[PDB]
Amino acid sequence: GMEEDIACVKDLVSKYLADNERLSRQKLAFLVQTEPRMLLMEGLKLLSLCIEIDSCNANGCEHNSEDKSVERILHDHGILTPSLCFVVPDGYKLTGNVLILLECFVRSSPANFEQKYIEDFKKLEQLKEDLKTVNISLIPLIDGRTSFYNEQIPDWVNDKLRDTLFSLLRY
Repeated sequence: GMEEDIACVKDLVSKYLADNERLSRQKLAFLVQTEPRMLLMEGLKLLSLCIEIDSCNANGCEHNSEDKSVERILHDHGILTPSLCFVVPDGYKLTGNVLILLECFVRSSPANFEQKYIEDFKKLEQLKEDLKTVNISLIPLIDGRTSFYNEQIPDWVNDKLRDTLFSLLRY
């Protein structure tokens, strides 16, 4: 019933998720869930991951899979920093003293898109000023999207997945 619908949406994902090794852990995280809330959560994380991996691949950035702060990233490259505002980017790339940072987001309604853009922009611009004092040049990239569509699953499957996972909340 609920077991039947849960089995069905997993079946949907097994058929259609691209055969990409970088998705394997999170795909399995999704497939092992038996409760609707847990299933929803792991399904949204899978779609988020697909988007982040695409955005990083497009922009040549390392994907920030461990949610490292900027301070942590720089410290891992031997770079010490003053107190920075806390920022966890989706992707990064350090080349000498030039740091590229990438955020990506989804907002399907334009008013929200514009508000969130300003939100991410402000976080990133705070860093830029502060890194300048340690002669790190920040290159802030914002990849704002209007849907959850991505290269790892068909768009129609994407829609059906999200729809189903939220609905299951029926149980």
